[PDB]
Amino acid sequence: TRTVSEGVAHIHASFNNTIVTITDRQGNALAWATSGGQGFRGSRKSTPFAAQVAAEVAGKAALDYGLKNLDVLVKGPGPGRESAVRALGAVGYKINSITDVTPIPHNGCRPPKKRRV
Amino acid sequence: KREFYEKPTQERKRKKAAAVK
Amino acid sequence: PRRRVVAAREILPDPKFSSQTIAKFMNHVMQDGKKSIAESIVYGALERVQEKNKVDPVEFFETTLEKVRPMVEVKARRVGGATYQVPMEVRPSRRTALAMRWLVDAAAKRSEKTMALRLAGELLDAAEGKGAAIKKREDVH
RNA sequence: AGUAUGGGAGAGGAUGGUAGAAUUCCAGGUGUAGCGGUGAAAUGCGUAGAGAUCUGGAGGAAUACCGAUGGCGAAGGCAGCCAUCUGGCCUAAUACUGACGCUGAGGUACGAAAGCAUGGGGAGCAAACAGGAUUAGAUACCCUGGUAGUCCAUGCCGUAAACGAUGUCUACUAGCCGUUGGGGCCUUUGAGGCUUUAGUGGCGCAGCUAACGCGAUAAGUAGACCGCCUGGGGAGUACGGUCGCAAGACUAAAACUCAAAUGAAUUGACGGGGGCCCGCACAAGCGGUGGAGCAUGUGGUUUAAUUCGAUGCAACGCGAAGAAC
Ligand SMILES: [Mg+2]
Ligand SMILES: [Mg+2]
Ligand SMILES: [Mg+2]
Ligand SMILES: [Mg+2]
Ligand SMILES: [Mg+2]
Ligand SMILES: [Mg+2]
Ligand SMILES: [Mg+2]
Repeated sequence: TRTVSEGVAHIHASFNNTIVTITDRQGNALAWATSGGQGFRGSRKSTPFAAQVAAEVAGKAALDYGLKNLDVLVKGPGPGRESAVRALGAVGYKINSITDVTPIPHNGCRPPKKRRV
Repeated sequence: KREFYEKPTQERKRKKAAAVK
Repeated sequence: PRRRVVAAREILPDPKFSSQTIAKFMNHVMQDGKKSIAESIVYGALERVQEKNKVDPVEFFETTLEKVRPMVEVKARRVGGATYQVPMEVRPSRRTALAMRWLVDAAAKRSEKTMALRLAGELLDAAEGKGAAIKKREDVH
């Protein structure tokens, strides 16, 4: 395998779904996992319970590269944002730095209207 | 996130009035 | 209750051995207010166990009971539609109650001539490490 | 009331240049089975290679924190940074002209958004439109796409809950607590403290008011001038007239009909409005029903009749503590 052993983590967080992606510092992807692969298929994906499952599945996939140095970067609000951290701590990975990399727009485009119902 | 074109004036003023007391 | 806490009920010890644990075990075995048949079952099981190895019955009973006792149990706590299985600590009374219940029903599942004989057999099997009562107790799950 | 001198603050206005973040698109690296979306789903996207991440470009709009009880402007309104031009305001007293002032029917200027005309631009959002859900029905709220429009330059339109629902100017009339721009005094001994102006806020005496409330920023006490009202609907409507490319804008009745329409406050009731408390109501334990056979009551169907009542909890082993005559 690659045996780079320095793959960082990209835990994308959303209200509807949970996206997990682990890649090297350069950005060439190694492995990824989401709630949809596990078979939830609906609002159950929005629940935080599938987030740690997808994260630990991505960790099992990363076991092939034998990587154990992590940098966690999260984007977006919603439940399941922190469950991936507990997952990657339970599997036994070492994490170098922990921070939020959510993007804030500086006077971006006009957002959509508010939902009345 | 959403659009509020001028209603932040209302919300800021009322939150201020609450914070005064 | 919502306003006041209720104290636990006091159980008189058994007449033969003056042990409260044996009394609670007989109360757990008893059904439909038939205390006499449960007493006969428990006493026959105790005597049959004592005759195999001449040991004072109450101490052996306590030692074989504590070995099958659990310490933690799972709570169903729904948060956002997920099960959220979680371990909980509970006081020794709740744990010894479940221990007695598991011992009783595992003894009932056995096939023997009478209830006393199968109870003594399950007691010996759980004491030596091959019974089904100890298999019922799963801490990892 | 105004002029000259020396200082201060400010998203006041017009023109030009320039910067970052974020969204979309165009390729490229690795990787690739679901992604998107909902109270639940589906329309939609993807093995051509989805979604996530990294690197380089293109274009459009707005300036995250600072931001505030701010500030400026006659009002509408004005917020990234820099340059040019320009208006008003505050502040110290020295000199100056000596009533040169207030208001103002007609008139004139400015005037949110939407809309209209000409020529460009178009990232995101999104009238009209299409598709999928829910509903007895959905024409709408919900979701997926999306054209005018939102942007720029030159013009038109002149309407808003254009509100402080309070016309402009002047003088007087208890206090307490904050803030913005200046000046003076005390020990600038230290961002300190005390007084004088010009703005902007919160209570409150007298007084006013039907009440709510206003109360030196009056809705108090007085003066100058203008506009506007005379029960509700018809109706800001018809006709006429002026303006406008159009949409329409302004001025503005009557016939008829009713005996009411209204403002503030009080007591109940209700709320798919908010908090606190209690109950074998939830939590724990034991034993049942729902499945089988039979007894009994009810609903339906049949018959000549299957006598009549009781009908969510609070009717159904109920009237009936007992129909072979
Ligand atoms: Mg005038
Ligand atoms: Mg006039
Ligand atoms: Mg008007
Ligand atoms: Mg008016
Ligand atoms: Mg007052
Ligand atoms: Mg008209
Ligand atoms: Mg009856």
